[PDB]
Amino acid sequence: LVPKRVKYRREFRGNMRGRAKGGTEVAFGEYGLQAVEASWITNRQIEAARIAMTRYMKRGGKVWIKIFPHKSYTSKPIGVRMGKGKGAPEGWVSPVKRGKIMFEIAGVPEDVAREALRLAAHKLPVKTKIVKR
Amino acid sequence: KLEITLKRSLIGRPQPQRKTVQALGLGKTNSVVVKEDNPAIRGMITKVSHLVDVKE
Amino acid sequence: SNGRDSESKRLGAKRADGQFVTGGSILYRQRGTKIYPGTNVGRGGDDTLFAKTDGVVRFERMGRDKKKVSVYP
RNA sequence: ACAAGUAGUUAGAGCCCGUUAAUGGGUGAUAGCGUGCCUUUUGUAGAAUGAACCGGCGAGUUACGAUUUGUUGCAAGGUUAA
RNA sequence: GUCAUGGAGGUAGAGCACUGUUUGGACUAGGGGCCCUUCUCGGGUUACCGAAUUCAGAUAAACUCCGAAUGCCAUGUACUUAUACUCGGGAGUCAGACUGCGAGUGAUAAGAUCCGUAGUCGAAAGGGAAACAGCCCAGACCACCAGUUAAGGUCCCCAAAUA
RNA sequence: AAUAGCUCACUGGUCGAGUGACCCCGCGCCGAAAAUGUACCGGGGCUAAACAUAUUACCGAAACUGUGGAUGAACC
RNA sequence: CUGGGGCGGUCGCCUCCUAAAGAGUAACGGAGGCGCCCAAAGGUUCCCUCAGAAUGGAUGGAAAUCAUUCGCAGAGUGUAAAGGCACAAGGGAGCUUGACUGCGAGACUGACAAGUCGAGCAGGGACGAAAGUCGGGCUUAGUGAUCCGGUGGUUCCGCAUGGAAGGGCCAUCGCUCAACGGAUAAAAGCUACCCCGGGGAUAACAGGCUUAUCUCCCCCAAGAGUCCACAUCGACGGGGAGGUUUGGCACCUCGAUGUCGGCUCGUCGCAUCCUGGGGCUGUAGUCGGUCCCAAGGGUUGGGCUGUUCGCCCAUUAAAGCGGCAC
RNA sequence: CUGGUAGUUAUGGCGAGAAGGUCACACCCGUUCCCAUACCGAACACGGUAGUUAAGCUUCUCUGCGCCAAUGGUAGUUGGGGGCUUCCCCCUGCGAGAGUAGGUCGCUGCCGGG
Ligand SMILES: [K+]
Ligand SMILES: [Mg+2]
Ligand SMILES: [Mg+2]
Ligand SMILES: [Mg+2]
Ligand SMILES: [Mg+2]
Ligand SMILES: [Mg+2]
Ligand SMILES: [Mg+2]
Ligand SMILES: [Mg+2]
Ligand SMILES: [Mg+2]
Ligand SMILES: [Mg+2]
Ligand SMILES: [Mg+2]
Ligand SMILES: [Mg+2]
Ligand SMILES: [Mg+2]
Ligand SMILES: [Mg+2]
Ligand SMILES: [Mg+2]
Ligand SMILES: [Mg+2]
Ligand SMILES: [Mg+2]
Ligand SMILES: [Mg+2]
Ligand SMILES: [Mg+2]
Ligand SMILES: [Mg+2]
Ligand SMILES: [Mg+2]
Ligand SMILES: [Mg+2]
Ligand SMILES: [Mg+2]
Ligand SMILES: [Mg+2]
Ligand SMILES: [Mg+2]
Ligand SMILES: [Mg+2]
Ligand SMILES: [Mg+2]
Ligand SMILES: [Mg+2]
Ligand SMILES: [Mg+2]
Ligand SMILES: [Mg+2]
Ligand SMILES: [Mg+2]
Ligand SMILES: [Mg+2]
Ligand SMILES: [Mg+2]
Ligand SMILES: [Mg+2]
Ligand SMILES: [Mg+2]
Ligand SMILES: [Mg+2]
Repeated sequence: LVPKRVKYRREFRGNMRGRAKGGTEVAFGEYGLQAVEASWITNRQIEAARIAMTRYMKRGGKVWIKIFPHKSYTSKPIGVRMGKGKGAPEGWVSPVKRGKIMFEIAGVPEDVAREALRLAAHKLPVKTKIVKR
Repeated sequence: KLEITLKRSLIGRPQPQRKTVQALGLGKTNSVVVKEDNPAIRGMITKVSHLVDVKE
Repeated sequence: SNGRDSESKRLGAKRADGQFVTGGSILYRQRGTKIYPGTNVGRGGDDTLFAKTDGVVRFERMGRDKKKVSVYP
């Protein structure tokens, strides 16, 4: 998951204060994985969690990724002093605020959904809760 | 008519609070001032309620 | 490759609503008409709004989305 | 001569004295508190600087101009220089 | 300084009306796969792409249909308070520090760096935090073998509850 | 080896009161290894002398007050 | 200037974000522009409305021009961006030169130098029937002082007098002075042969903070392991501890904290190399593996490399890994 | 009653439906004259009033679109305090945006004709 293009190549880290303004109620699937505390979810973590959910379902039922990594983040290499302008873009993150349903799934029984989502949750740097519609 | 007593120090407090306490006519800690109960005075007291104590 | 920026142009209101101003007092500095000339007010060549006569400054609404500054003696 | 000490200070027995005689002097068991001085620093007990100790010597002055304050004399005048 | 009244201003939040980023349907265009009486001119399929289109749902320092709290500028015939301005004589300062809050840079590291804003230190002794410039409490004119309180405390070191 | 054999589920009997799931909150547990010496409460030590909620006494500063003294400014 | 210095980059001006809803506000923070252009792209009068899409039409094609309907701007605005603009500031046409001379109450902005806006007055005009508008351009960049020269003008001065020379005043022109408040009219390097004044304001060593990186330990479990996730391993991801690495920072020390390796002497940690005890095992046995407990003692002679390290020879129960100013 | 002309953040607008007409208003007929078209009497201008409410215009109904919009709650937040500090919580005041109940097919002034 990467933005096809971006207005600006570099961008503020921002902050993660408050409950997510939207996407706090499961809207597509039966079951959803709700963030309980805030964190940056990198695209590498979203892919890890997606494959983990999907493999366990065996091409059965649907998986909605409700978060997208819109925000680039930069880094400085090792052995580079501070200054000389902002570092090069490294990757892509989605700042997930608390209460944000990150994944949703439908078309499998509760037990498989609940199992799929715990496998997904173990790849994410955030405390999760499984919630249903 | 209110009796206002400065019960906390102004050391460590922002200018606005010090300036309000001054305009109320309070000096040293435990200074006391008697004022006619107005909306204007009541408004000053609200700004520094954490610094003073108010009687009747 | 960045590092540049112009001097700030100290735009915005220079006299308050309800304030007596002399003729020629700049009321508002602006690019374009954020605010429009009212009665006894003129728009300078750089959109500066100024009092044509002495009087009291009044910022009014002039129709839903627009705004104007007048000077009433 | 069972003690952990920037050396004093506050509290204080005991012992010895007796003054410019006054809620005095010497010493100080024991108890509390306590990180020299200077320089330079955001910050120095500083493991930054300087001084072994004592004594002497050792750093905003004078001239001529400018300006301002104060004082005094005279005042639409005041004042002489060589 | 506060109250009242007026006003400028687009931040927080929020929102998707615009601009960008984006998920899943549905919907037709088409082109490309797929078979093809065909000159791939035209059909029949597609889920391989697709640019619109709507429905639902997200997202923003350099988006805004919206929009606070504060702060700011004024006014008053309001209540408090005691400075303000002008002109002269004399300066010093132009290495700042940390803490809280709001930002950037950094890795949402630094006792980092750079602004904003408040405080303390600097130039502030006292009490607390074992010790501890920058934290908490609080400002030392001098004396007293008087009293009350702050933070912090009250079994012993160690003042106060074995409340 | 396949069979045989032992066992459960699932029932009557005895016995004579409770027993079995799930969710939420408080406080705890593991996860927890560094170099001179205990050494991640200052110490002693504490099962409260810890924590929570509520209460009230006291201690506690060069704060404020008392008493005496010195001193700057302003106004009578 | 500079998160030491050098190298690279930058140096003045304009727009935005950073900027915390007045103004202002830093960084070798994030993005772009400028060093002009225009005789109309200026003034004024009058008149007007754009983009795009649908539909139908010869050359004509997705897209030229024409017609209709729907179209608040999805166009345009010389030129970045922001703020504006459909009573248009956008588009036509007619006449024009106000892209005027003298000024200017009063404001804004500013340390100063400068910069910005300005009603209104007079002269004489342009357009307009008049009202009126017009001292350039929708607004905000497009610039550079003084000194010295050049040209033009002048009821100014003219060193006894008349002139003149020369100066003054008004107008205007000549340097990338761009390091853009411009040291001069005129300016590059090496120093390990160096020297003085200073600085822990500032680097190299060691310490400190930090822990991205590093080492170690874990979570999840897709896989591997003859079947078999978890004997032994473990991708994609996730969470810690440590403070031995590579780094970041510049807080102590520049009136000296004076050095890598080796030698001598050790001491400490345990994340254990050997020896001791145990659990599991893909533990038949032997020989092993792995984890738990365990720091008492032990833990090598050589060759090559300055070498830490490494490679090799030959041993050993073993040839542990770290800390202590490496 | 209708023509003109103002004011008022669209509660005023748009869209849909209906009715009305020498009392104006309008379209409508003409290009001789003034005056027009970067071509066109379409427009602009001028002269007519045979014809008609079809359209604009005026009045009436409608909530489909827009627009306006409480209360309550929430977000945020000044000040004051706490934490387990990517942040979070408590007290006091202020208090959105969204959403909702609901409101709206305008209101108001002058002048002429009726
Ligand atoms: K997780
Ligand atoms: Mg405080
Ligand atoms: Mg700036
Ligand atoms: Mg101009
Ligand atoms: Mg002893
Ligand atoms: Mg003894
Ligand atoms: Mg020493
Ligand atoms: Mg010495
Ligand atoms: Mg003098
Ligand atoms: Mg926001
Ligand atoms: Mg914003
Ligand atoms: Mg610092
Ligand atoms: Mg600060
Ligand atoms: Mg100093
Ligand atoms: Mg102190
Ligand atoms: Mg102490
Ligand atoms: Mg000190
Ligand atoms: Mg007491
Ligand atoms: Mg006691
Ligand atoms: Mg005192
Ligand atoms: Mg450098
Ligand atoms: Mg550095
Ligand atoms: Mg601002
Ligand atoms: Mg002559
Ligand atoms: Mg310069
Ligand atoms: Mg040589
Ligand atoms: Mg030297
Ligand atoms: Mg230093
Ligand atoms: Mg420096
Ligand atoms: Mg170092
Ligand atoms: Mg050291
Ligand atoms: Mg620094
Ligand atoms: Mg020395
Ligand atoms: Mg062990
Ligand atoms: Mg060797
Ligand atoms: Mg060494």
